[PDB]
Amino acid sequence: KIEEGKLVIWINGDKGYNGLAEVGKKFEKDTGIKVTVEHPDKLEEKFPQVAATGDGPDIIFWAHDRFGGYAQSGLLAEITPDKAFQDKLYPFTWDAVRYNGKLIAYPIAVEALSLIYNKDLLPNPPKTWEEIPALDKELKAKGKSALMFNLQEPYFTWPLIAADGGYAFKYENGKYDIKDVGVDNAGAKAGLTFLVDLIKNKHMNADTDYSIAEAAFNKGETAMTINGPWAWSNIDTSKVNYGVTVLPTFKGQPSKPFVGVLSAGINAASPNKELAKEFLENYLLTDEGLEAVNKDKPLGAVALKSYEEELAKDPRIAATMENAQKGEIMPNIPQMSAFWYAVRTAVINAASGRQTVDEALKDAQTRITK
Repeated sequence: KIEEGKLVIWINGDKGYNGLAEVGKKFEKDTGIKVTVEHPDKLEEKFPQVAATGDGPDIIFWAHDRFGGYAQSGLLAEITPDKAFQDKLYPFTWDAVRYNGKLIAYPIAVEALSLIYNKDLLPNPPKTWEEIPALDKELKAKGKSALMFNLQEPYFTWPLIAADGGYAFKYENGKYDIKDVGVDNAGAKAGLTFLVDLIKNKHMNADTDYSIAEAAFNKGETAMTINGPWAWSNIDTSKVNYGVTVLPTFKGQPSKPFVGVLSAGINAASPNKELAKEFLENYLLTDEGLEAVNKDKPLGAVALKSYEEELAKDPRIAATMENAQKGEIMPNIPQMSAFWYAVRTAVINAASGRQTVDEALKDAQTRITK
């Protein structure tokens, strides 16, 4: 068991693997090479294990952030799309699949948080974070609040914290400078301070989590929420007349949500790399390939410019892409684990009064660059 003359692909069960299996039938038609799609349990855990022994699938699909650790252990083949193929995708997407200068995967789909609002409570969404407090006082007059989102996890608060200058790790060449951390600058300080002021001025509760904000928006109790494409199906059900738009600016700067990129990487151990690259570049990364997959399960915004332009007729998808273009690609390096825990702590601490903003961030900065 170690491939040879066929293709085996691994993709999560929550994706359009039936559509991907259909691109595969088309490939098997003009080639005779059979493609096999599977969606094993915790495949992102299983991958590292089987690949380390020269086993596993030829190709694996997962968010880009996980690819950094895989690449580190030499589990992924270096890819070499030519200039021409490269120009078919949004430039920023190639930055997500670079591991110390080397291209280690093809970008497929893009995901980023967006501002979700209730069209019945709010005519036009606010363009600015600075105007939320005032809006909240007007909505409170009717027993409604302006905004509710998950305050517990930094993934959700980062857009605001980063807006005016924060960043996880300085990136400038397909490479991340791990001693250039941006959680303690004035930028991040301005952002967290604004957030803290929201909670103390009672425009927001420090204990709002994922579940609470979600139920609140879905019950029409709050005018806005911050969430991703995975949340749409729940709102639909709710029967709320919602819109998806660009996040608000802060100090005139765009909010900077982290961007996750659904990526396809080739097993360094596969004997079929040429077959993989041909399947990927000429079957899958085409309007017809993305379409067959999308038909099975939506991909959200896609990296292929041509198909994205078709998809963007859905204003929710257009907004997703817009936010993503203004966001921060999530670093694929191992030091990112330090960032999660540190920044998680800094925010809960500053929010609960347990520490000041200056203190909370100084500490987090310290634990990351430690």
